[PDB]
Amino acid sequence: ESIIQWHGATNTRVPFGIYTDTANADQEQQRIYRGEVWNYLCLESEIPGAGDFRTTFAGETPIVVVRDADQEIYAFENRCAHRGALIALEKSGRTDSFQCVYHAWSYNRQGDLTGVAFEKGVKGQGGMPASFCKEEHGPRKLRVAVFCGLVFGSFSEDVPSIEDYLGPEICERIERVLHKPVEVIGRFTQKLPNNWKLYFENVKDSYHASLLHMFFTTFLSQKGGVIVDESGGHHVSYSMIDRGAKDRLKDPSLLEGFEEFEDGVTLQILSVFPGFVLQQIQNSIAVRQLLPKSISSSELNWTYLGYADDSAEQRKVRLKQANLIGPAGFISMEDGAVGGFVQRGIAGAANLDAVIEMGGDHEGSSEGRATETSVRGFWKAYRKHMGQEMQAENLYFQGHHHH
Amino acid sequence: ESIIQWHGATNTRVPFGIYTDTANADQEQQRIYRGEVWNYLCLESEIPGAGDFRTTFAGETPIVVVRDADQEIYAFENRCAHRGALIALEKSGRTDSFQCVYHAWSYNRQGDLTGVAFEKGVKGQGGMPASFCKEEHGPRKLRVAVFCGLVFGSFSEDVPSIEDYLGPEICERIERVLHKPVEVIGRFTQKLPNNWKLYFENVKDSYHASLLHMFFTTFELNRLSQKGGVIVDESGGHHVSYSMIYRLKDPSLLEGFEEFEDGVTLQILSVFPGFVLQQIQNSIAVRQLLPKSISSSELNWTYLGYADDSAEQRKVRLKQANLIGPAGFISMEDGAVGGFVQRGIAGAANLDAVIEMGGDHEGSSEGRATETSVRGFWKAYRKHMGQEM
Amino acid sequence: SIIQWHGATNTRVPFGIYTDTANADQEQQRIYRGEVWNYLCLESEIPGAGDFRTTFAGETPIVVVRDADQEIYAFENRCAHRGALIALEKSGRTDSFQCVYHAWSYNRQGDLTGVAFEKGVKGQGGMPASFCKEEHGPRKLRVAVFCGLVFGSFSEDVPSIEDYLGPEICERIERVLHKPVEVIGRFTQKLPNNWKLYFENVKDSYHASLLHMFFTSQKGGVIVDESGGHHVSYSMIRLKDPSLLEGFEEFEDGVTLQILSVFPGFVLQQIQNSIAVRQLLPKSISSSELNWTYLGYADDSAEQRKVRLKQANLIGPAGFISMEDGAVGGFVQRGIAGAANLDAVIEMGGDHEGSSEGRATETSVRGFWKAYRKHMGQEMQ
Amino acid sequence: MINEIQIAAFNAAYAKTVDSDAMEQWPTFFTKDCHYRVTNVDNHAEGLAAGIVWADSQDMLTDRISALREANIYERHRYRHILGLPSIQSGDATQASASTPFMVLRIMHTGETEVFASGEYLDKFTTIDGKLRLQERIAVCDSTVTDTLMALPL
Amino acid sequence: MINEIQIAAFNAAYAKTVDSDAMEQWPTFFTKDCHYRVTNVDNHAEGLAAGIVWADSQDMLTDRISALREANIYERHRYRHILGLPSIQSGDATQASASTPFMVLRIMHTGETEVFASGEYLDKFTTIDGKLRLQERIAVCDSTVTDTLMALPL
Amino acid sequence: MINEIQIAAFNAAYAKTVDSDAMEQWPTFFTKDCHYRVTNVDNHAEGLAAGIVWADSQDMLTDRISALREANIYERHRYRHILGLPSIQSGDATQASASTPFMVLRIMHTGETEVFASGEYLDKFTTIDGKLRLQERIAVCDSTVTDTLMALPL
Amino acid sequence: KVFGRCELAAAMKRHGLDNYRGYSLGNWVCAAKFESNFNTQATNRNTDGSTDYGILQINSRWWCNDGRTPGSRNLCNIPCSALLSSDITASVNCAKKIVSDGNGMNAWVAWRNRCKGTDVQAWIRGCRL
Ligand SMILES: O=C(O)c1ccc(C(=O)O)c(O)c1
Ligand SMILES: O=C(O)c1ccc(C(=O)O)c(O)c1
Ligand SMILES: O=C(O)c1ccc(C(=O)O)c(O)c1
Ligand code: FES
Ligand code: FES
Ligand code: FES
Ligand SMILES: [Fe+3]
Ligand SMILES: [Fe+3]
Repeated sequence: ESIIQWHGATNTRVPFGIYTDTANADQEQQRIYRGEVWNYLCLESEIPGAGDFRTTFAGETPIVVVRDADQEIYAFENRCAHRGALIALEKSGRTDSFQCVYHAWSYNRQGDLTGVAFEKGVKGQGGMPASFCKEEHGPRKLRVAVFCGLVFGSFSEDVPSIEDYLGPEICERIERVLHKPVEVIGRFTQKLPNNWKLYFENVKDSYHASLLHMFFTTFLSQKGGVIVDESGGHHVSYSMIDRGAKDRLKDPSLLEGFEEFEDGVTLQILSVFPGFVLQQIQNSIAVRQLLPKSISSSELNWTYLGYADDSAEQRKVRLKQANLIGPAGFISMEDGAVGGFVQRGIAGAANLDAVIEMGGDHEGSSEGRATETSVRGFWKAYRKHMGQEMQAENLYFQGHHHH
Repeated sequence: ESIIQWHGATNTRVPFGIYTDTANADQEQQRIYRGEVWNYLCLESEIPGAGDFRTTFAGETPIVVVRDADQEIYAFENRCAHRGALIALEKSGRTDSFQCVYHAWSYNRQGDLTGVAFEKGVKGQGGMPASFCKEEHGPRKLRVAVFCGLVFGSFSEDVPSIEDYLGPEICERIERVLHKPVEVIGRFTQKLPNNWKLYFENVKDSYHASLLHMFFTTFELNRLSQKGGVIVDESGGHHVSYSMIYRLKDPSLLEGFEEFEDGVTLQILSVFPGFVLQQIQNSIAVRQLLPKSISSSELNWTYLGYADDSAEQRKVRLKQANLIGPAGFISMEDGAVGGFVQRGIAGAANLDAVIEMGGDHEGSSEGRATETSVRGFWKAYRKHMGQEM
Repeated sequence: SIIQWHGATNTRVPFGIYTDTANADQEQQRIYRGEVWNYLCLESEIPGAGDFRTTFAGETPIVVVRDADQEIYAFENRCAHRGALIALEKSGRTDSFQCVYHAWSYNRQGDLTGVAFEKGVKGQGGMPASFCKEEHGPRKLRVAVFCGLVFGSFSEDVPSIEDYLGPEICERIERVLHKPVEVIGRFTQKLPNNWKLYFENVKDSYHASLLHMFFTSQKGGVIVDESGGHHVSYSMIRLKDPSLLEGFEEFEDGVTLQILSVFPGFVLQQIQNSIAVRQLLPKSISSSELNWTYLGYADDSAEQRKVRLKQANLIGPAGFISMEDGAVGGFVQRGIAGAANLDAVIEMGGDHEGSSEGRATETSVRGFWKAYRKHMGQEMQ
Repeated sequence: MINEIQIAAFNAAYAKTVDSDAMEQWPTFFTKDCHYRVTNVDNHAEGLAAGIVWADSQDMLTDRISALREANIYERHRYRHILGLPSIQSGDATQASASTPFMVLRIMHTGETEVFASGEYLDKFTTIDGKLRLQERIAVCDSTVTDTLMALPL
Repeated sequence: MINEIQIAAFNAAYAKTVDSDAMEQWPTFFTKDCHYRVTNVDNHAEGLAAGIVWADSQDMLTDRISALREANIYERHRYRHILGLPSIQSGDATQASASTPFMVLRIMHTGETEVFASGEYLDKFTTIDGKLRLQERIAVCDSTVTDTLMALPL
Repeated sequence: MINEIQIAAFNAAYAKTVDSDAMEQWPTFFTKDCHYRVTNVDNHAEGLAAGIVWADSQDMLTDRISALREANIYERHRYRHILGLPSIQSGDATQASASTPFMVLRIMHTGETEVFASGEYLDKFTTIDGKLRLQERIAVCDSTVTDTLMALPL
Repeated sequence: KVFGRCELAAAMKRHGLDNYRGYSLGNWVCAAKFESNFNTQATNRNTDGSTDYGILQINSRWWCNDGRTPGSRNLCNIPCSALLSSDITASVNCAKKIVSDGNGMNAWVAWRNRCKGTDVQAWIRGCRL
């Protein structure tokens, strides 16, 4: 009957129902997006001044993220505490306070209700009862962390610190890319015809990536690996030359690049559960934000980056190498479509299981990239948040012996 | 754990799940639209002659409404009693009888089955069994009530008369505007990206009128400080909100003429579950609110003049119509705010709207800094829906 | 329940059968992936070794392909790795099928023959020792062919195509498809109705003269197989350009119209010299797809083929007859919007589900519901 | 020389006729012995000859509009044609072979607007009594899918 | 003489003004005593006079743009007009009536693109002091339905 | 003078090349040292330089078509360009800066038609050997959203 | 524009008027001479609310739409402004419809009084045709 039944404790089998079950999608909103995770909101440099705000989403839940006069960043649910209207209607702007258009309730930059129109009535008629207290009404506030300029938010006050959530290896791998001031050089959205999870598995899919990389070498010796944090939720996939090892295109400038990191890493893709990506592909730098939209649709928001210190020539290298990424990327183009190929391929198979066995039943770091360890890691972190580990009856049916 | 669980007997809290739960939406079709209510169909003057009909909806259910030779108006479900096809395919027309295109079953203007193609077979073979009786098959007929030219329909044998359903104050407030022959001067549909109930609450929301709409406050048309009131009938289902009295290169937009005995320059009237009669200065209109999907509704505008208007009075109504409808200096905002709520609550299906202005009262009030007419709606809703306490 | 049947008879059909989504999911399990034959394509569309088409059996995508033995194979278009579509093209010719996502390779039977990096890369990663290719693969279909028609089933227990069709349907198909056919055009109609409303429509001999006022002495009948699922409706003996309806003799009998249906979504039509096949697929609770394959005979002269191209004006999305068939389903879907708890009345020709002389009957419609209720486990005693 | 302006002007009058439901005038845009077909890119690439509509005389066009008026049942709707600039492949003062991009919106009487068809007209023009006329118009649709039915010609 | 080339040029500048958010220039396309109306085919066929926008002076057009900028609450969106060729219906030495097909896409700031309206402009043109101007523009919409609201004029 | 008619004719040949999948001829519409970019109104308003496609030579355009043919994986689809009349902002007998409205439909091999993009081409034209050529074409999309992926250039 | 006699003859010949509905080239040239004096912009306001337009003085009640004529039939389906152009195409196409109507060239009053039954071929001699 259930199409979301896990086969056992292992993540080598994933029930295809997980990509279509709408009750389960609603649990993802309660237990993942509004649970003990960090949701990527924006870069601090996108809201540099007092009053600067952007609107975004944490899962299905609309968010305001805003700089205050103390130079700190705050975030709160974009939901008026009256009758539930969106408070901020613009994608971005600058404001002293947020005012709901419907009945003119006012909110400060923390999300506190500061004003209720005609709260005290008119003459001595109507208005709120004496029992009504503004400080008891407000949208949910988010806990905010800024790590290397990345603004994350959580609905949960008990989420681990961003440092503990990421772990030291992911922290260093982010700092390696975001080591100096960055500048947004372009924004693009892709609407993906698949459940969010298929795109996030794709980011973590070193198997597909190393197949596709190997194909392009048809047109210097490299090694790769996969790093998975302890929770399973976060990965890095990298490829590197050994600096100081001995040994088609009409415009080769597409792939001409420059050394700018103190290591041999030519490619580093990093994911943070449940929907953040940081990429370095040669001199191509970007952030991605993955949002669920409907059971079979998701949104991928690209933020292309340069460094504030780029020369004209270095910036032009990034503008050319951007042809490798995004919606029309020489590399990423198919990343927009493979998820949809799965969504459709499983149309008559809601009761069957994906097979994820490359590199064994491991959810740890590995040398090489012919592995699905970082895909199994995602399902490890997913099942923990979702309460979908082996529990109670099914565990008992397995462990009721005496060998 | 239920997202449609009411938190108490009063209507100061409304569960946001009520705007998204699809099982509950299907109960609204059974218990409200096909229950003890009157559904607005059209004006009698839109079907003035024998045979004149329009098609419309009562909630999700398609309806035919038609004038017969006796000058009475009938209404029936637009559903063939054979295999369920729409019988009338046109928005409007004139006909002697209705014929289903699929297998040519015929209906009279009451919706009675008058003819079945090949009922007695062809050359002695096939046809209906002897047991088949036309008189036992037909679409559901509606009870029809006409009040000041307003044609309402009910599925319910038990619903009170239209006069008793509306109550005497709503009756007088409709008569006040529809006191003389009216003429349709335009039809426009607004597709609203929200559950029907968010628009119907909005019409009843005296609190928002001066706050959402700069025009009502900037040009001192509909301020809370002006004389006025909110009326709620005994059921809670029906209301009246009424009122008495940035620059413009052409002030003729708001130039008007006196035509009501009282001084009342704004009267908005709602009749459960989806009828609105508006008077905003000299701008007269009827609105019909229909549910379409859980997060979509349709607002059908019927713009009115009086048959006796002079050229100059009619031109004043054509100019003031810029205030209303899909591009209205007022109404454009009313089409969007519903969607702002639908989207604002997307992560909040388990939380509650706060409706506390003017207390937990569901009665009439002087002043308009109240939500009494919004609470009235939920009182009438919970009673039809069996969601009391 | 809005899918509650009123009786053992099919003179009443619950309107909820056209809107209930749980019931639609059971139709995929018990009809499309059950004891039926699903029409896939014509032999003449995949004549040579490696020729394939992609299509559907209900919601389930399918690959159908000719191999070097001249046999036809079919399998579910679902990679046994992470579930991607294997073949992305409507048609083509190939040695083997390859999933583009991680390059798993399949033979023309649907067997997994290759797994990219199965043994790892430079001795790292790859599948465990326990991984065996022969244990992984899309579901294979049984294929049957009949007079150039290619059918597929998921079920080991479905009867032979001859026993499924029965002898009368077999003869009536062979009468049209007695020699090689050639596709002369393809057109799809997206129908705004539940699939079942279109399939009932094809079986509705009652509507033919009434919904289509185009022609408006000769006699007709309705044949229903033993299961009820298959029918034939047949008929036998102003315009500035009468050439529209000028025709030529090519059938031994005098039969000028033959419409034939095979449960759950196959139609073979002969209207004068206008020959076609249709494939009906469910898409969503209130949407379906009708795929037309217009046919000539490979031996047609220029003059006979021109007759078929003119008479095609009768059929398809703009047909002087079939235009209305695309819309009436939708009229039902909308007419019942407030009536999920009420019943269709299907009483023309009695409560009979058998063959009849004359066409003022709904016997072939009731036959459909008899075969439907049996597959779906909804029969009352 | 027949040019792109003259062909665009003809195409706009053709569109206005079909979009105003003045369907009785549609056949007068064609010669007596014309060809008109509605097909799709797949049929056209494979060389398949059938059309959803297939006519080899102006009288077949007239009969199709007679059937539309007196015989055929369909729900009320209109077309809105949006045409691109024509490309001329060959011709002279009398004849021209040309291709014109098109899009057709369908608007139901109930208000729904959809992209119903898009593609190119592959046309042969002649001149009769000093006026452009279609000897041949093949409406090659980009999609193999027609939503519900096609009552009005493209 | 007013001709199809002049009207095509005017219609492209009108579209560019409305689509660019230079809405302040929109009133300059009209005479002082102009008429502008947005209506639909049903109202137009029945002879009903009301518009969702109705203006009998250039100053009413200016007021509508002032409201759009400073006063009205609506979600941010933009238009994309795709226009057909103008067809001149009537004219003499100095005046012309014409019909121009239009389609308007609405693009929300959040990225959704819809066909928002389609129909024809029913226009009366004059030339005053060298400028082509609308004495009248009636946007007759194919659909009776406006999705959500209409803030920007067609 | 480069005029609106010459640019409309060039734009129709550009569209026909892209919509017929004769993509090998697409680079010939450009100068050797051209600029081509696909971007959106938000990037353009903020002065952000990056494109979904970004090219500063004809050779980069050729390489993109090579990759489309030999390297890229995408589900089969086609474009239908519907263009409006151009507006010239400035220019002479050999140079012009101009803006052309566009809409692109995407038709999947499976039959779905969607509005895939809309906006304006912001173009700099030059004349090489008497013939119009793009020195620069910036496709400024109305929407920040691309559905699935973009394989073919706009 | 003011046409030359022979310039107009050649233009009318090239638009297929020589013997159109039995009427030799000279009848068409002679008709333009006395209707308009070879002036493409000629306009004559009649007392019945109609106006005659262009080189063949075509009337706005029956044939073209000028937007100011009550009871306009517009049987040539053209704006009368199309008959005031330098180019005679629209006027010739409309003339071919008028002359086909059953009354031949008698619709042109100046033709009937000044041209009918005269040596109309005199209007085309001295011309390259
Ligand atoms: O090498 C990898 O493992 C890898 C994975 C994902 C991407 C991606 O862009 O999503 C990439 O570029 C490379
Ligand atoms: O003052 C009010 O209560 C009020 C409510 C609704 C409307 C409306 O137009 O829907 C209005 O104009 C005024
Ligand atoms: O006579 C009949 O029973 C009949 C039924 C269906 C069709 C159809 O084309 O779907 C037809 O042509 C004839
Ligand atoms: S909903 Fe925000 S103030 Fe009322
Ligand atoms: S469904 Fe109406 S006559 Fe059959
Ligand atoms: S999903 Fe097919 S090879 Fe991976
Ligand atoms: Fe309001
Ligand atoms: Fe039929």
